[PDB]
Order: sequence, then C-alpha cells, then structure tokens
Amino acid sequence: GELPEVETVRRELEKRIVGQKIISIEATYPRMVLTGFEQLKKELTGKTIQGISRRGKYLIFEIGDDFRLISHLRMEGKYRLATLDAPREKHDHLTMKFADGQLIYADVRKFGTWELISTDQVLPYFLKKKIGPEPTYEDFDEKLFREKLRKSTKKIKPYLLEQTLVAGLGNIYVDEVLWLAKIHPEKETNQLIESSIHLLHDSIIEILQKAIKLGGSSIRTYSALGSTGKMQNELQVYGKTGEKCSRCGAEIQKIKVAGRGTHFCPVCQQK
DNA sequence: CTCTTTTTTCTCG
DNA sequence: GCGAGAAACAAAGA
Ligand SMILES: [Zn+2]
Repeated sequence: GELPEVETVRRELEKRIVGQKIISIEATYPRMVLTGFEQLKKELTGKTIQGISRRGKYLIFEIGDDFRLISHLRMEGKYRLATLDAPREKHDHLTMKFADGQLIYADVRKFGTWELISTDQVLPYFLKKKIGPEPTYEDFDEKLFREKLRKSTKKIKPYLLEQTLVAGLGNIYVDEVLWLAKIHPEKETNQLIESSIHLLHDSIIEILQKAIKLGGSSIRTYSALGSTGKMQNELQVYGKTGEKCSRCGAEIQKIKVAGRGTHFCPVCQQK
C-alpha cells in the first residue's frame, strides 16, 4: 500500500502487539527476508516488541532494544492477527507467534520484504534509499520542493512517485493529488509556476493526512489489518475512468504515463 | 492460449 | 546520470 495504508497498519500493530514476547517465528517463504531468515529467527525469538514506527511506505518493528525489522508491503502485502490454531492460507509466508495469537504476513505476488538491522543503522538505511521528507507541514519544506521542481524536466507524476521529493505517494494518491492541484500528470516540473507548486505542496499534505484519518483506501477488504478504510469512498479520479469529474462534469480519462495507469480530468488538468 | 493490468530497482543504449 | 522497458510474481479479465 501507500503511506496512508501503511500508517493505518502501523497504528493497529502499535495498539495490539507492543509488549508481546515473540515465542517463535516460522516461514514458508524464507527468501523474502533479505537479511537471512534463520538469522532473523535466531535473533528475534524470545524478544519483546517495544514499538512500531514508519518511514515513507516502510514499516519499522522495534524489537528488543537494538533490533529493527524493516518491512515493506510493496503491492499486495497484508498483515493479520490470528489465533494460534488459525488454518494456513495459500499466500501466507511468515508468522510471528505470540502466547495468545500470531501475526501473519501474506503476499500473493511475493514482492514484500523483511530486513533485520540494528537501531543505529536505521537512519543510514533510509539515507541510502534516498527517501524524501515525510508529508507533513513540519518536514515537507516547500522551498526545497520548489527548487527541485524548477531544476528538472521530468514529468510531475513520475517524479513524485520517486519518493525523493516527498515520501509516501503511490499510484492512487499521486493521481488524487494532481487532480486536486489541477496539474496534468505529464507536465514537466520546470513549467510549474509558484502558485501551482504551492497548491501541489499543500494538496500532497492534505490528501495524505485525510487518507490517514479515514484509515486508508481499501478497494478490496478482507480479514487483515487496515482493511476497514473509508478513503476509497473519497477518491475523485483513481479508478473512476468514464465517470464524471465532481468539479466540472467532464469524463475522467485514463492513460499510461511512464508505464503506470493514470486517471485525470482533461478539463481541470490542462496539458 | 495470448495479452494486459495491478512498488521498487536494475539493465540497456 | 537519464528515459524506456522490464523483472520479481500471481491471478483475473478481455
Ligand atoms: Zn474536471
């Protein structure tokens, strides 16, 4: 999922597993643990979960005083808290067993990843990933944002998806943000004027914070953490091909931009 | 049966 | 370094 969905899962996990001692850890797909499954199992078994943080679309389990399990859900990763006797589901890959339940990770496409690193390696880890600022008024500086946009010829949608200008936007929210800011996805960033960049900046923050408040977008659902989201009922363009724009009434169109499905209003978002 | 569609990171030119 | 295309992988629809 995107930042809102990951934050939703983070909040649920924080509320339910913090303080839990990991009894055992099993894997049917050990290869998704990029730092080595057996090594992770040896290091984390018997340890207690102290907290759950997030950076961009990355989940950060704080286990023991020196361990950090970095988890990325990628396209389809899903977590669920189940009973110890819960039957296995086809795409379940890993499980963290507690005394009165277990945290199961499932991922149909097997894109999701787990990486075990030390507490002091977290900041360097994200610096290496070149992740941009969190989408908040406090961390997302419009001035630097503007300067980077002015220096580039990249198209705005692909550039925003890079996670370098700001962290957290995925295909759904980048489409929603550009529609809200009335900017065409193929617009070269150096062509954006100051007022448009200002609207874009605030729209990125507003859309994501709203999505977080509503528990993310669940255009699917299911017995999993963060599956009761209501943001999907607020989407203005994503997956609305053929429907009418809520502002002007023109039909929402869908095109391909840098290989990604792209939804936009041809009237509100002039090319 | 073929082709298309649905986050991150690499190859190629 | 950059843009285009694709891979990792599974499933469902045209
Ligand atoms: Zn419109």
